[PDB]
Amino acid sequence: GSLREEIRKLAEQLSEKYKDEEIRELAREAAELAEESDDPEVLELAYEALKKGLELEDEEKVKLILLAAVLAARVARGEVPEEKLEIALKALELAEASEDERIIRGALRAALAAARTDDPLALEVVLEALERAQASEDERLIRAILAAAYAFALLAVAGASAERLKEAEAIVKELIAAAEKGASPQELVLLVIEMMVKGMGVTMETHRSGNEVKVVIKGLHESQQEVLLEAVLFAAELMGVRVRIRFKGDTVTIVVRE
Amino acid sequence: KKELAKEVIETAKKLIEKLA
Repeated sequence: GSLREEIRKLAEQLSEKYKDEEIRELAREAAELAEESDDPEVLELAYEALKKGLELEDEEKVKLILLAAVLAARVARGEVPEEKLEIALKALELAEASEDERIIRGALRAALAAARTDDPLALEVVLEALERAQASEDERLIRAILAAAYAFALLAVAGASAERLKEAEAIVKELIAAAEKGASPQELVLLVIEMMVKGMGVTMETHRSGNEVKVVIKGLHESQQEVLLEAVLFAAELMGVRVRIRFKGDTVTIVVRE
Repeated sequence: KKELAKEVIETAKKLIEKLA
């Protein structure tokens, strides 16, 4: 009632305060999901998150707050597969338990992207990845797992076929196994690049001039580059690797720094 | 499902308070 009025007011106020398009999108989505649900508990959650976004001035914390509220509202609105609820719960538990902001943002972003897809194949891969992260006490390994899960989930929401997600699942499992055995962060970032290249149905060449590997990626539509960049840049930040990304016409070059 | 949804909402509220 009064919460419904305030939710719509706050979402508009948040859109005036912050110029970043993602906050504006998440604020609008929170209002929409809060209305689509008839749960008071979802309404108090959306209200609390939007209000904190207005009280705070740090865009980064506000982004994370809205990501949590939209995730929870998306899986609590109506009746969703049990796997979506379990994905959201385990991501929210990983975020609440960690002090590293990279784990909070990796968990929320991987879980919200999975919550947007309807493929049961994609949900079980993301859930199995979050189960492994929860079993570990190694925050370094958790960041590797979340980087893989977010890359995979982005392929799913970018429309990758079930067949390409089955191949991407194999790389998710390969990356986690390699990280558990002590593979370098550079090796793990290369695996994310390979995942995105195969998942988007394009091609790559790998060149190792000296100490630093260079991947040349061909065949991406320009508006598909953003998906690969988000997956690779995010994975590189999560695993502590610098990458240099250069663009030509249809060609993307990524240097993995060592 | 109802029990999981309540736990998701409860954990999300705790996280938002922590982030704030």
